[PDB]
Amino acid sequence: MDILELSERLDLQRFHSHTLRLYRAVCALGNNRVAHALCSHVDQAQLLHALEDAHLPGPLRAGYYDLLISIHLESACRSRRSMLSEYIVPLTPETRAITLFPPRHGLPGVGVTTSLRPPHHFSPPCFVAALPAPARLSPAIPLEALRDKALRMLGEAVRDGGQHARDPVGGSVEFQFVPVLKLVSTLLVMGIFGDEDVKQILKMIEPEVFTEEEGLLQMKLPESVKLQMCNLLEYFCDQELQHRVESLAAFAERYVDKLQANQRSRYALLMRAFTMSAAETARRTREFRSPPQEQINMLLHFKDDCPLPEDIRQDLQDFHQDLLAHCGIQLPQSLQELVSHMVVRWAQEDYVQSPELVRAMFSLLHRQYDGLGELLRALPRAYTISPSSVEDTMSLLECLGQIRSLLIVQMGPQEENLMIQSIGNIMNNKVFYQHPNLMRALGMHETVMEVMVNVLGEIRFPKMVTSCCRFLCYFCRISRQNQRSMFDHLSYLLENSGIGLGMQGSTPLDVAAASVIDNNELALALQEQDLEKVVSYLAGCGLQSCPMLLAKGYPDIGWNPCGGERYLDFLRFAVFVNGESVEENANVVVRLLIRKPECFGPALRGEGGSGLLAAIEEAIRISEDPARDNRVHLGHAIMSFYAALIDLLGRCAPEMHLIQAGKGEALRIRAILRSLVPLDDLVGIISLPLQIPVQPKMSASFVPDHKASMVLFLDRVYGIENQDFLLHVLDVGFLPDMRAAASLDTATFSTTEMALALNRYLCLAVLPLITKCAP
Amino acid sequence: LVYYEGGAVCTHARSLWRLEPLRISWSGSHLRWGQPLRIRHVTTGRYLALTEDQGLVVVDACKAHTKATSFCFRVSKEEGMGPPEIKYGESLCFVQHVASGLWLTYAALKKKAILHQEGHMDDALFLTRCQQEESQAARMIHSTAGLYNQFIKGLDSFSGKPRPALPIEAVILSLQDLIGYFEPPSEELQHEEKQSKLRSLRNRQSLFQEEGMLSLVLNCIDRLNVYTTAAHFAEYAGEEAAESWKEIVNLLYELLASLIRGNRANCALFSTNLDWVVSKLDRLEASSGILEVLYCVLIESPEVLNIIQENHIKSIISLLDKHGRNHKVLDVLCSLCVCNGVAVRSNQDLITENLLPGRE
Amino acid sequence: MADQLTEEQIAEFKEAFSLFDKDGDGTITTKALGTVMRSLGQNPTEAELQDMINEVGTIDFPAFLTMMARKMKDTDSEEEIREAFRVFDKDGNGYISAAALRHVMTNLGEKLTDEEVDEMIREAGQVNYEAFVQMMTA
Amino acid sequence: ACFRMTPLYNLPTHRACNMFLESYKAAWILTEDHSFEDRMIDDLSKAGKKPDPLHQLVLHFSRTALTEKSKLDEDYLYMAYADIMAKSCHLEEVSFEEKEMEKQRLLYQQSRLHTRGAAEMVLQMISACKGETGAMVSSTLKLGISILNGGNAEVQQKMLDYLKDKKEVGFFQSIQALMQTCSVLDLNAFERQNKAEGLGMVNEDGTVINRQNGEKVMADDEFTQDLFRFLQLLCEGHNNDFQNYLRTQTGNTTTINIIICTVDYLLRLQESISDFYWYYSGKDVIEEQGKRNFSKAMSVAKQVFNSLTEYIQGPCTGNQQSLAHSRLWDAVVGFLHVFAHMMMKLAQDSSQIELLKELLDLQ
Amino acid sequence: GVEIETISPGDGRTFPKKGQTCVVHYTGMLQNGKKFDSSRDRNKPFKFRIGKQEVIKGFEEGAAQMSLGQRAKLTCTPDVAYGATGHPGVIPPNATLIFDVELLNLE
Repeated sequence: MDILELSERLDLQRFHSHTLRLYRAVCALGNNRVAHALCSHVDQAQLLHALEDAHLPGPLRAGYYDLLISIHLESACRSRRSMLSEYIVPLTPETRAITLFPPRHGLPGVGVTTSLRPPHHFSPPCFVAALPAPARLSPAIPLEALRDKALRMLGEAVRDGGQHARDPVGGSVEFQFVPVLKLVSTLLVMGIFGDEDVKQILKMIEPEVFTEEEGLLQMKLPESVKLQMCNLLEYFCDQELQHRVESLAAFAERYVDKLQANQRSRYALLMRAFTMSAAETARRTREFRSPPQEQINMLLHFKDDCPLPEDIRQDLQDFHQDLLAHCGIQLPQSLQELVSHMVVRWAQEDYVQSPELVRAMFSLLHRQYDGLGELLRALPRAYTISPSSVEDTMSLLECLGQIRSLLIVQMGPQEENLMIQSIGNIMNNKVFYQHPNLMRALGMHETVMEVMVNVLGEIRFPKMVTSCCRFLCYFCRISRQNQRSMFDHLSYLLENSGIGLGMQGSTPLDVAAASVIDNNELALALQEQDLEKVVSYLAGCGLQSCPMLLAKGYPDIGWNPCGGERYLDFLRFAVFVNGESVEENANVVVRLLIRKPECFGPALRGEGGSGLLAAIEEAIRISEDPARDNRVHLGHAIMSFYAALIDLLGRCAPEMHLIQAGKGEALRIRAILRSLVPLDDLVGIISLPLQIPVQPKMSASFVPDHKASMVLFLDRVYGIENQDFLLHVLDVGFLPDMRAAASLDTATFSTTEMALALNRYLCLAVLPLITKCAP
Repeated sequence: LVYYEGGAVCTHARSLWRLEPLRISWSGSHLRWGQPLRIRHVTTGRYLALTEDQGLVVVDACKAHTKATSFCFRVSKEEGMGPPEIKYGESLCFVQHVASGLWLTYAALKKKAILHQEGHMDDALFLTRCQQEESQAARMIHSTAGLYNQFIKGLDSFSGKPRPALPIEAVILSLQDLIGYFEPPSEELQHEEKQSKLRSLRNRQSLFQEEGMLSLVLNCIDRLNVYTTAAHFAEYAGEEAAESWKEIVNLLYELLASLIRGNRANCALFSTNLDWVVSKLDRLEASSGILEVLYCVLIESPEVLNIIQENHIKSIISLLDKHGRNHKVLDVLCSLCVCNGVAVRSNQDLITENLLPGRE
Repeated sequence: MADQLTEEQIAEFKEAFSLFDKDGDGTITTKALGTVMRSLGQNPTEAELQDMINEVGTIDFPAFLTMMARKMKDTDSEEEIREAFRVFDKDGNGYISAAALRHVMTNLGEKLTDEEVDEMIREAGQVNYEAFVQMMTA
Repeated sequence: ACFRMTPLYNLPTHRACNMFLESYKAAWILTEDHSFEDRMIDDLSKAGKKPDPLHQLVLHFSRTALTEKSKLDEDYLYMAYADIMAKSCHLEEVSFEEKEMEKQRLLYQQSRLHTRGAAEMVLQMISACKGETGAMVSSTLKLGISILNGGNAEVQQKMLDYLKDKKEVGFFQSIQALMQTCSVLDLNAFERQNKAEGLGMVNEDGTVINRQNGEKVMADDEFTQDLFRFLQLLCEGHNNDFQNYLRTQTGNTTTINIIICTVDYLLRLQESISDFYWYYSGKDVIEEQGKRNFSKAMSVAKQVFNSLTEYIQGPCTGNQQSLAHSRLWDAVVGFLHVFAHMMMKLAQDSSQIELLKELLDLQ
Repeated sequence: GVEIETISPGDGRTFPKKGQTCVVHYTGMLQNGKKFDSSRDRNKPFKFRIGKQEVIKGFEEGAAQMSLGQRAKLTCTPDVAYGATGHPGVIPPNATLIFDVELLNLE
């Protein structure tokens, strides 16, 4: 039966409309393979004929238009809308040709803009190709006849509405205007329409204001088409703002060229000076020794000293006046006035009861009446890139779009593999390393953490989590500003990493640890709640063993040292910075550890009273027997946990100058640390020898780094001042290791990694200590 | 057992308590100190007493002596409306058994309650009021639970025993009136009134979910849907019950659909019992109710969608193929693909690879 | 912190790695890493390279980037001493006096205090430029 | 490292443009004073029955706030429009006629909003916060203080009418929770802030934003001042109805003593300021870094004391009796002790006369 | 295999040579008689190079047996074409495909 016959047949029309809805839903939010399947089910020509049809029912026509957009334009439109907010304008020769005013406002949305946007990727549908994972592209449309055909339908609908027919296409004015305007708005967002098409669309929008029939805003409209009109005006205003930003960047390039020439001239003049004064040389030193941000701040201060000639100041004032004139400050014939009057009239004529239309209309109203505020808000996302890195920046932007496309997709094998490939690609690009400000402005960290939280919320896909954590750690290591930005979400990350995954590789707790390192400001800004959560996790770590360890066949005990080792490492990183201890965080760490005795090992508990030396001896005995304990060995786990606890206690000790000053807090903390662990335990642990090479199992062996933590404790909290004490401890623990290293220095045992580890021990844990107390 | 739990249990129906004075005439007088009154649980209907069997243990109304279940109120340790008043929220009170005289305090956050002679200084309790909706819902929970337990016991009495009387009329009336009770608000009301009604409905559904009525409804409907056809139920039960069986099952499906309409917790509860719904989907009698149940579950809880595998999708396709061209199945299929802005790739692939390729 | 390196150095590192990145996965062998280092002209010792590799086969672009930054920190510090020597006195020929300290404190860029300048001078007309620079470097 | 800072001309243009953009947006367009709220509020309220665009906007915000949700999303549009409306009525010897004319102008500019339904929207959205701080609730409090500025009478009557008609209890719970969270001067934090301030103002190879990061102690000073000003303007004008309603609400299921909670916050602030004085008891002089924090705490104490006064003002027996039976006496004794010692410590020196003036004003 | 049922005559001399580009207008048809793919609907010739594995085996083998200007009906067995797994949601498993293809040019 004819598709037009469904007008009387209500049930079949309803079923077909919901079938189109299902077709859209299955091919919604990406899934280009399903889009190809729908292209098999619905041909390119069939869709085109239905779009131009006039007798088709309203719901069927709307469903067909929505199907076409959802299977042919949806993914590219989404990517372009994502890119619409980031302004990356290279300093191309075309960029420098951008003028704020035409050589009155020009037509919005027409002209040339050099803002860097990724191109669209399309694949023609051919369904006899050999069956072959690559990210399959969305289906392909001619996209050239579509432009003129959409313009033709828009013009025909405007003419028909002017004719005031009683039989509108689709049965209502809404079904005639809303879908075609949705298609036109999406095509404008995509940017396919050229200068002539944009000019014709502007003329159709308003015939009098935008002139270089009857206007479409002038005629009466219902709310549904008003929503699409509001979207269209929003897109046009966004284009105008983008043009303003591009012109501002062009003037920025011109003015910085002038300013750097003037600064070099001033440097030459200052160097030529011989006997000016004791202050003129001071002025030159202040201007030339300050950081470049400070210098550009001093030179740009001539408002309301400033070593700048009046010519450049007058030029900047002229540009400032031009920009204020463009914003509409003036301190209908233009876009701002037209949109404002249309919004006001729309609100006055009727009491609109659709919340989305009200929200969008008032959003435009605020955007138009506050242009300077909108420009100020949009400026942080703007950036300037050199013309020589445009290809690499385009690749980076394509990768960012790809990774952003996974924000609204449930995680699976193919998606996580493609996510890992994107992470590898963004690693291999050099722009990510050259410009950290650009990397933060695009804000890949936010969406990467969003994906990490989405997958985390047993955690599946562990490799992608590990690569995500590695990317976050490297982004922290890139720059200090990025370190601050990541630390701003430290509590969020710790909440995500409340329970250690235990998988090999990086963990979100490692991301947190790398987020605050080698920076005194972040450590001083470390709030109480994060440390309290960490110590609470450590305390809960002492009550039960690791479920993974139990499921791995390991003997069951009352706690899991492996789980707490990561928390001890994070605390150690958060206490000790730049070869120094921060008093404020050390105080908190000591008090929070001492409030809950369960944080310490069961041996150090007051009830059991096993003792640290006895605990380590029992650990060595357990490691001796394989039955009692890659595959993590329980003896090494307990040994490493106790070593990490000792290291945290030592690195948390007060600084020597604080002790010499006699401040009460430092003395009290040193006393409580001395009371916690006796010196006899330290000397006994140092007394314990280590197997030397037939090399022992390195993972299960007595690592010298345990003694490194022990000697760090000995050097920091107690110290060596008595001749008898130094001689005794030295004889008991220190000489045999040096003799063993000297014996192992032979070529046959020189290459052994046990010798290398013990060498790193001697030279970086004990030898400086012996050097310090040499006298 | 009687606990002193705090948190989400405060808003649930189990926290509600009723105070019934011993005297019947003028029982609505203000609560004066030392007045002999009883305390009963509004939902279970049991009566709290200090029985010698387990100390503080709540007991059924069949055995609750006055000397064993009476209670008194004292400010300190030491007809008509009558005495003025004791304040709500600002006046403290100490619970005390009338005969034993032992103070009420925590024995030991599921801390048990025992009547130790020493008690505690912080054992005082201050009273707060509950609105009409909570009390009405709790008493309805009590009545419906009793009636439904009697009905399910009668059902289990003759299980697998081909041949009292099941209260079919009372059960059917209860289902109809509960359907009327859980009716969604109409869209014609203004935003304020509609939002207030929706919030009240959500609170009522949460109270029913916490009270455990949903599990009992599942048990009843599972027991009733074991049988296949009305003649089969006629064989086991009789003609009179067989006549009403269709109405009972239809109303039970309707109530199950209504109890999980819009609330995320109720539909997320079905994250493990989805296979039951999918298996019982294919039944001929009472199909619209189970279809509506599945649609509500799929649209309300995003976490439910990840559980579905290929067999459930194939069963839905079978329903579409065997029950004509109805748009409700197709709406269910559409809701399967997308949930609140996130797309499930696996189920989309299964849908596009099961129904579409066949072209039939 | 990778911000120490200049864009020219990072471009040179990218080109050097791409010279041996024909695979495209980014993995570079330890011998390949040594060859890349030799191409960079560093010619590091085998023991030092092995220790650096073991500290952090599986060498990728970010790892070699961090290693090169750690290596070039030493060159930056080597130039820092000459920069400090030439900045303590512009002429650098016996021009050490309290006037230089006052000029430095007035326009240090970090807004130093007079008492702080006096303390720095005490750390150590007549003055020693090299000793003052060493005291400033602590 | 400051000596080895590279000059501007050696840097490439692609980054010099970046810092030029940063300096321009920081120093030139941000300081441009654009007064356009009045024009917007005049255009939207002209009405050219069908409500005017301003009434529709207020209704849309009320609808958004009334929607049930776990927490209201930070709506950029609502916060922006709320400021536009708020600054509009804030502002556009002196003789009696001029002062009366200015007051009448202020009442007209407030009537441009409170007859559209601004008070109901403000109460709805402050009640829907469920007791959580933020920038949006701060903007709501800004709008509230702007509407209630000058002790307007009809606005308070409309607020009372709506609050009694709705009989909602979450509004006072939200106020109680918000006041509970308000911070008080903390010695430990100040210590961290001043230790951080001792670091260099220039980081290695880049500027340091530690000064621009803001103080960590008394961060919510503006929020606390605005909340207490809103409360005192709510009870401004000797409105006995609110003076009896705030202490105890008869209609609502649960009564929350806002006045007692305010006294508790005042006591917490007293304890904090006494600890802060004890920290500066030994020192001969007062540093400016601590002086600024002391002045901020002094202003907060002044605001809360003015709020308490405005509660007390008028022959309200219930509030007076409730405050006589609270812990305000111990707080007042602690204030008297710390104030006396502070006056003597400041009088010992002569370079901190402004802090003494603030001390005397709060006294 | 494939059975070339000559629908229309074509120039006999011209035949496909390995390494040459072939432009075709195929109108795919499922075994049951339903239509799934049509190049003429897209209005774009399906350019493909003969001798490679870009195109399915049956269509390539038939194109080897085609001639310029000739029309034919090439039924393809399931083993030859998309055997036992089909393009998702396009071709059902173990179903034959029928193609209506005529050549435009060989260059």
